[PDB]
Amino acid sequence: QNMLDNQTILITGGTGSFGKCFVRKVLDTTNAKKIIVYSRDELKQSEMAMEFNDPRMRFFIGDVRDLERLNYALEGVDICIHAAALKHVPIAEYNPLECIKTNIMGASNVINACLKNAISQVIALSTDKAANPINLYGATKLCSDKLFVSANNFKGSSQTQFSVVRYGNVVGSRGSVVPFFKKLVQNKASEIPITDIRMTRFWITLDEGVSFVLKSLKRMHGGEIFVPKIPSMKMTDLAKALAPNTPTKIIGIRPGEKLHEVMIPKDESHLALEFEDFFIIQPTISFQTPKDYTLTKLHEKGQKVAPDFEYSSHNNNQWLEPDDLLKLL
Amino acid sequence: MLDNQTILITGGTGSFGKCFVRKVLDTTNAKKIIVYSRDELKQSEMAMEFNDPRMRFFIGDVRDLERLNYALEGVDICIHAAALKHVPIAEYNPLECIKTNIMGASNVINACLKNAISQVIALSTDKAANPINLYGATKLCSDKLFVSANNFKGSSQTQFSVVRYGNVVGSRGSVVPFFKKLVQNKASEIPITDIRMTRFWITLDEGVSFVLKSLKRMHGGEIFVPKIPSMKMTDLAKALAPNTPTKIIGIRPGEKLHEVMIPKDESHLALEFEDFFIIQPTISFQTPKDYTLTKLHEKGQKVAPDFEYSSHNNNQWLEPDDLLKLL
Amino acid sequence: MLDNQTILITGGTGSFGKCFVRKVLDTTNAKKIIVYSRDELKQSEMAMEFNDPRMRFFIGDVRDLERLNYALEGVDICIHAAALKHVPIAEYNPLECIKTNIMGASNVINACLKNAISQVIALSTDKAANPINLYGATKLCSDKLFVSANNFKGSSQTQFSVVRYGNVVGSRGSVVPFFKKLVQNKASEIPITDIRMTRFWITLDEGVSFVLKSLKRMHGGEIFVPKIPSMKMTDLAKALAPNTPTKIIGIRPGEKLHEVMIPKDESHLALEFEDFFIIQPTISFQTPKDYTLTKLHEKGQKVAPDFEYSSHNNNQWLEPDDLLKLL
Amino acid sequence: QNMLDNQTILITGGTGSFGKCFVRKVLDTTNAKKIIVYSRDELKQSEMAMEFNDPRMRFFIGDVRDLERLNYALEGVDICIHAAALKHVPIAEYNPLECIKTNIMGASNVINACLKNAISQVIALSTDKAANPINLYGATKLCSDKLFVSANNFKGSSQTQFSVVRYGNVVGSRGSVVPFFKKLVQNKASEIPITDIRMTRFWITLDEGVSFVLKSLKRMHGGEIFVPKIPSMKMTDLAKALAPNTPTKIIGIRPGEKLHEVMIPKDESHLALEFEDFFIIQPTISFQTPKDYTLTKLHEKGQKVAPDFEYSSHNNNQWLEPDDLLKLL
Amino acid sequence: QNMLDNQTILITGGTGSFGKCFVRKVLDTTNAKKIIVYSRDELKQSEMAMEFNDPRMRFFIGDVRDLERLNYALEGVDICIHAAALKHVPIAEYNPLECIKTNIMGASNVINACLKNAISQVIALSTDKAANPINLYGATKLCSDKLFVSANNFKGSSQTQFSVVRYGNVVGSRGSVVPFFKKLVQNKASEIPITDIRMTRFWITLDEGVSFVLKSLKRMHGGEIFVPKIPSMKMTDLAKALAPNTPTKIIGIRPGEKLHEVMIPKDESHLALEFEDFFIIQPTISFQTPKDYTLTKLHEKGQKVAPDFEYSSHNNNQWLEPDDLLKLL
Amino acid sequence: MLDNQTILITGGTGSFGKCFVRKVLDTTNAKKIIVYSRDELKQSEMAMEFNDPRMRFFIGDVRDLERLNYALEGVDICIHAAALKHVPIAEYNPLECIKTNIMGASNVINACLKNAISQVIALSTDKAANPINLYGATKLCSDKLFVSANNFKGSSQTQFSVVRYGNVVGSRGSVVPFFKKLVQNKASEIPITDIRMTRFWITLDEGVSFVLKSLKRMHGGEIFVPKIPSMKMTDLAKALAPNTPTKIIGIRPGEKLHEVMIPKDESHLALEFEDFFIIQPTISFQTPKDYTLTKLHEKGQKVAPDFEYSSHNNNQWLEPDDLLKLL
Ligand SMILES: NC(=O)c1ccc[n+]([C@@H]2O[C@H](COP(=O)([O-])OP(=O)(O)OC[C@H]3O[C@@H](n4cnc5c(N)ncnc54)[C@H](OP(=O)(O)O)[C@@H]3O)[C@@H](O)[C@H]2O)c1
Repeated sequence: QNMLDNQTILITGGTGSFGKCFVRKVLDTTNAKKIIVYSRDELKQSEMAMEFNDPRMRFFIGDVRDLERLNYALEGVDICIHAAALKHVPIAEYNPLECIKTNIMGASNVINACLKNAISQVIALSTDKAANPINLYGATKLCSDKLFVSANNFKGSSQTQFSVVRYGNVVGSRGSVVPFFKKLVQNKASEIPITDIRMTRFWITLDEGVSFVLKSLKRMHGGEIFVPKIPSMKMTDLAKALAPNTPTKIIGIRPGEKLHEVMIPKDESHLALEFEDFFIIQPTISFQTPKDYTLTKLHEKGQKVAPDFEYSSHNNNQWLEPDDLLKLL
Repeated sequence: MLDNQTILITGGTGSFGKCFVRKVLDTTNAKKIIVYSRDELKQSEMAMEFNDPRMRFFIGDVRDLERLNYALEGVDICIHAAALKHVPIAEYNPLECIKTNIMGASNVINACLKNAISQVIALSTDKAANPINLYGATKLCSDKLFVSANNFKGSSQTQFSVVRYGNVVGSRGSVVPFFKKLVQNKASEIPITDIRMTRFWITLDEGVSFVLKSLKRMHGGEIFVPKIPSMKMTDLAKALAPNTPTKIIGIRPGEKLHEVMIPKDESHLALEFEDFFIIQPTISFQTPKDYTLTKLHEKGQKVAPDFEYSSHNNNQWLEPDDLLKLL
Repeated sequence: MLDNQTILITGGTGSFGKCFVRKVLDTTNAKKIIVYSRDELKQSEMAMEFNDPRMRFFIGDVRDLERLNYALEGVDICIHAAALKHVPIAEYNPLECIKTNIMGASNVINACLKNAISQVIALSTDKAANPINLYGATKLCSDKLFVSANNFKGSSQTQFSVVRYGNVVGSRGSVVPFFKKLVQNKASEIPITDIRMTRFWITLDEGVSFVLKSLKRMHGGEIFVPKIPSMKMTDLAKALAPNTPTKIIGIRPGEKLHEVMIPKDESHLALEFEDFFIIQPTISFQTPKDYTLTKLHEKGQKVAPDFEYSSHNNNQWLEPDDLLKLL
Repeated sequence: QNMLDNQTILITGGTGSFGKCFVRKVLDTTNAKKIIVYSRDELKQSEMAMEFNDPRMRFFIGDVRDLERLNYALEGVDICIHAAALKHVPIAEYNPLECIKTNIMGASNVINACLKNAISQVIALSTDKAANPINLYGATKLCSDKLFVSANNFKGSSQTQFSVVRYGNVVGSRGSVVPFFKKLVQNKASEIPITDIRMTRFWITLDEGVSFVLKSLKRMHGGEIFVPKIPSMKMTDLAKALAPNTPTKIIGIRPGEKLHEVMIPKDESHLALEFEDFFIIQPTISFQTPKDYTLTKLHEKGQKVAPDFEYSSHNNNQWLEPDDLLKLL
Repeated sequence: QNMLDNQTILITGGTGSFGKCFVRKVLDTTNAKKIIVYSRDELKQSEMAMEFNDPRMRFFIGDVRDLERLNYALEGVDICIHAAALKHVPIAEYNPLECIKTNIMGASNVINACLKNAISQVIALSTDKAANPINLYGATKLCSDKLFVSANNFKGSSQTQFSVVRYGNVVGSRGSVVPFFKKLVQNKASEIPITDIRMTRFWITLDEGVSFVLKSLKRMHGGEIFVPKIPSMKMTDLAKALAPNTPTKIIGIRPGEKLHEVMIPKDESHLALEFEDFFIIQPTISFQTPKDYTLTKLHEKGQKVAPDFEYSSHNNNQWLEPDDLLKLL
Repeated sequence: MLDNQTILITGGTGSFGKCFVRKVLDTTNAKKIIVYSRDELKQSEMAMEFNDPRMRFFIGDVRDLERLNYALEGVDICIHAAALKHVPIAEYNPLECIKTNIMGASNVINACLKNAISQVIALSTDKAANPINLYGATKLCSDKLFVSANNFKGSSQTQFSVVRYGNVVGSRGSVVPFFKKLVQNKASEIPITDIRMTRFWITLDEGVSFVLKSLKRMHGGEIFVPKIPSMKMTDLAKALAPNTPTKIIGIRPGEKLHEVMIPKDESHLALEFEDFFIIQPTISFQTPKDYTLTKLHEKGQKVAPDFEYSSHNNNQWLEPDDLLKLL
């Protein structure tokens, strides 16, 4: 109970959606000694510092592309949550090397810095877009995930543990559908923009993911890809609940966009382990000091899966009717 | 076409490289063919076996931007075949694969723009479509960089394209070859990872050929995919081993049962031709291109909504006897 | 002037950037306006609010020389407004401010010379005159690099100048704005660091305007300083808060009571004009320039020996009522 | 008494004016175990090695712009005196990036290397030109000073202490006024070069600064800017003492040159602390482990100053008539 | 006896001639805990892994030009054998910077990484071509040798020992004379290619050098250049034994090629120490913690040499008639 | 020749540098002479002693590729004399010597090709022939890089050559000078490392002269070696000290008894001329050159099979009296 007290925590990209929520959640429910925000923008950092005004907060201006900076930033840290990233899919397609340096090289430097300072546990934030990806963004994340899982071999001094938490779309996420679908029904417009008519997506909220990351910390062994069992949803209904009775047009599919987001690839189901509310995709490689992922640090037992499993926002065992959506801003 | 043209090929000492060089020397009027790779052993041996004035050997690494800037001086066409492709080794040495495949792509691109190369073609892999293993992910990033490189318009308009296809028959240290050592060593059985395991098949010479056709029709920005046949590994074993039992083992670190060539989610960007496909860019260039009409004036048509080129839902297959014919 | 010209502005998503872009789109025939900054969030939002074909968004960092070399290809004019300007945060993250403000200046300069840009203007600050805080020191180094860059004469003669002025009224997260939240939140008092605290005032639009005039008259090597009015913070509080007491607090980490625009020690290098000043270079270029006569044929005269443009010994002031008028 | 015995000392730019004098002063008056000279030029190093021929001397060829080199050079060092620099003001104006890489980046690498090797104390040499500067040289030094003072936060392992010692013009300093004013009155020339007629400067000697640095070591807490109370002087008299009865011309003010050098800025007087023979400008930032700069390591008590103080070679409470000057070569 | 058990060994360029042989020799005759192969090519690594299939083998894909990679690769290593190199003389002449980055910079990074991880002993492979060299290859190796010998000064934490083993031509070495002279007499060709008629070379076999390296490990103090007393041979006879009765032509001298390879330079004989079967060329510099190279770690006593000595494949006290050659493939 | 030409010399503040600059200013119509070195002290002093408009001083390090790219803009000829030459100090600081001598060579070369310099001459040393000490080894690598640089043929054909010769009489801090302090300080004896110690001798002015002739005759790829006399150190001591005993000490860290100029193993690549030698490249360039005929139409002949230019088997010697004449 409370396996995070007196710990110093560093979170890259702490000024973002997840970052701000996660930090709030840690200051409010744990006796963590210190929380360090690591990000580049001075504007967002000065405002987040006023927004929080907490003595246990520390802010480091820095780029994850900068190995030397991370080395100093992680000095004394026990836990690192890595959320820094360039996630705008269509912008990543026009600015590929940018997305690559931040997400892939960024992951490398963070891993490097965490080993040098002997951090204890590291959780990297992945995305559903990183499974059987088609867009660059998702490919960088897949590479990112691979680096973090692979980092569990290096048994130098202390044994830093690296795990990955993968989930998708976050409701109302700044710049997402909800925010725009809230400016449509609102600012009179008799036509709701729609890409496809079969378009669906996994949906989870900021707080759910945050809470999920914390629980993942409490049970990780290191090497896991944690996937939460979340409900699917068709964009048609997100345009009915968040849009009473208004017509809809069609602008076709956007760049490197899927119709359905995979969560647990059919090609890797033989590695997945089911649990009551989450999954564990085991390493596709073998470590020197292997672990049994069937028994979390929280004794939660895991079951294997059908050799033809494919967790997708398409064949999910649960959905969310319109009215449910409205039950959240 | 290539007469009086200087061509540089990274990874020139590899399986594709040697076949490509051999084919260029014999069928074009290329003035100079440059091999750019790291091994002095392979290059001296490739120099002895290719004793031709048209060759020139450069020792260099694609991870070295300065070296490439220098090697690409005066080059008209660049074929990028340098890579780390061993999937398992890539899972264990992930950063090495990333440095070579992704940063290497970026450097090659940089050096080509600076030296004002006319055309560039990077070799992709079917493992880059909806990838699940690291190697494939790095190639997908590579392909993306190359397609994206076409938004530059400084000195001369450098064109970048990608040629994607799967496993090459007999390929230096692959299934078929080392499999023959099996049915040749009296082996009481043949190793088979799975029964429903299928794969696309193309010969080393066909790929080289396809790369050369792609050069003749490219506008810059395409991912050329050749129409090739699939094949169940069930029959590949019962080809090199007509009479031998199979040791149904398991799946390797990052293998898939079926390799994708053109994803369903990208189908809409596809265009069918008689012999191949073109997956259109996902981005809009400062200057539009009409990929429905090649430089060879070939017309291509869109594909059905939920189309997909997989090694399992393919209509062209290669049975036992059909194999031998190659090697 | 700017018709059919390509303009690139670093830090294009900032307060100055957006105003400058808006002003360029509306008043010139610029063919293409390029925003170069790091945040995808701000750029996508700035793209939605500026839905114009003349725009182009590049994700990049000024600390990245390779990225700039690429972004500046084909650019005619470069406005450098990228920076880390939060003084306190600069005192705590000194190396970050140095990397962005100084190394960033050096890279921008390098990329401009290589791409043969015609004119470049970097935004300085009054905190760079006789500086006492790190941020200001980095800008002074920046300004020096830019002025010095004019000794190059390779391909095309690239001109580098500097535009220096102080605090911008209402500026995203500054005194005035957040101060209104005060007199708006019934606050029983207004935070005042000191009583004799004065500062120069200029509007976001005036600065943008001044930058554009500077482009029209620059020879390359000047530090253009606009004639703007000072203002006691005593009256700024008694403007947004006609009836509210002041919480006379203390001085922030690296604040000064009065900001200098033109130092006394540099007075001799100054030249007065009707609307502004030009602080002449401190070095002699391979090719002399006569800064007493702009490209707009405006004549400027020297100033008195021990002259000095301070926010305290200024003859132009902005009283309470005078403020509101802006925001 | 003698809080420097058995210590290994490294001094960057040890082949310079201060360097050579400081090294002499340390070999002669302390039982320091070893003194390492860190600089680039082989000529000056081979000659300094013959000039000293001391077994406790070590010479490392290296550039302060080279982080890897410093890392190895500082291995085993207890104290680092940082005197390497590009100080020629007019040359720094024509070669700005050069001055920036050596003085600013140089300071960074030295700080980095000192932390990695867990040095105990570090003293950086500043200049009066770094206060309310106008020339690039002075701006780089101001940046340099800022980095060294800011380095006292990092409480990793050991607590390396970083302080700055700032003073100005050194009499007869190679290439200074004295050396030229000694070639004038000498090599017949009926005209002494003069910039301004109100020109003044703070004056101190090599030995005084050196001794001042050593004493600063004995009392520093880390984070201080030590300023010695030194006498001012008008260039007119330096042209009378060092020049009997000879006329004088005027070549105006040189590049980025001041008429008067500030030592303690009016804008920062509220941070200064007076002592019997020196001042302490406290950090403009707050550290995690704050110190009371009113009581040196040598118990010397400090007094605050008038909120309108401005220590300048203009309003100094002491000057140096011609005859005094002659009392020194 | 067996001063190598339970040790973790890393060998750069382990996929080469020496590498493969050395690894075989270590797995077969020592209780070394682990052997790490460090090299770039995935092809040669996957095949060497099948060729050995030993659990005590580890393979790291990496470049010696990459300092960060070596740092991680040497983590936990006790002994490093450095055999990675670009040795093709004529290719090094056309690709000089390539040879320089691999051999010289490569040596530096390996030394750097070995110090950071506190390895115990390091042996670098040199060549006879590095003594009084004329070709670039040999010059890089000379530089390489110099770095490794010079690395014995740094007395940071543990005292890593660096020695160099220098010998020349290896019989039948892939791509050497034997392999081609085996394709001549073989594949009918009435003319054997010959450069000069006085051409001679030192000859040793793969196994001899390997064994020599291991024994060098057992007796090194650190700082030595070990040279084995090996037999000379004239290329004329290598063309009689490996070529019964066939004529011979002359293609003159190839690029940067010598007629005779020096082993122990006349200019350095005063540093050499003779032993029953090997020599020791002492450091041309003095270390802080000097050693007596006259008494190996194996008590083997060494004798000085004549101040006019010149060990060359020209004045050797032993040769190898044709028939002897045939006694080896 | 050099009229209206811009010349840049690295290590321009050194013994060779100053003499070379002085000689260029006085005997050519060079439009601009650029000194590129690191010390501000030496450069300001060299500026005061050389108060000439034709000079220009750049502070820079040869280890800095970016700095060189900039300094070499607009340069026609480059003389590379920057180096770390103190043999003992090189043995103790091996990586520093390597960075300056080898990487420095590579950067100078890179910057020259990019800025399209016409001719480049790097100063080598006799310690680079069959070297035994680190300094010499680094120079041999340097020479190799320079000779090899001639295989480039991008924009303009840049020519790279090498000038090699030994110890310079009186040289700032060498044998002769500091030796005079001896016979001047009444010293009861003179330090002599060995009795059979010989060395080549050339004056500072002769070397400079030889470099200028080399520029006039070079094709690019040569190592010019001047015919200079040897000298026993036995007589050099009995010159500055007619009446003084010798303290027969020992050999320094990396000394040789006799310095080689042209190795026996390279003899075959040599060519004799009236006043000098040319050691031909060891590699074949994309475009052959006939080094038997200079640009000054001088004819050179091969040398005897086992020829070798050593300071011991030389036929030209400098006796006691012969020395004084210089210094
Ligand atoms: N050749 C002789 O007869 C001989 C005689 C005496 C001494 N030696 C010395 O002994 C050493 C080994 O010689 P060898 O005969 O075993 O030659 P080899 O068969 O060419 O082995 C060299 C190995 O080094 C690896 N390598 C090359 N560049 C590398 C780099 N940049 N980073 C990491 N690994 C690299 C190569 O593996 P990858 O291609 O997979 O990178 C190659 O397998 C050499 O240093 C040589 O100087 C050789």
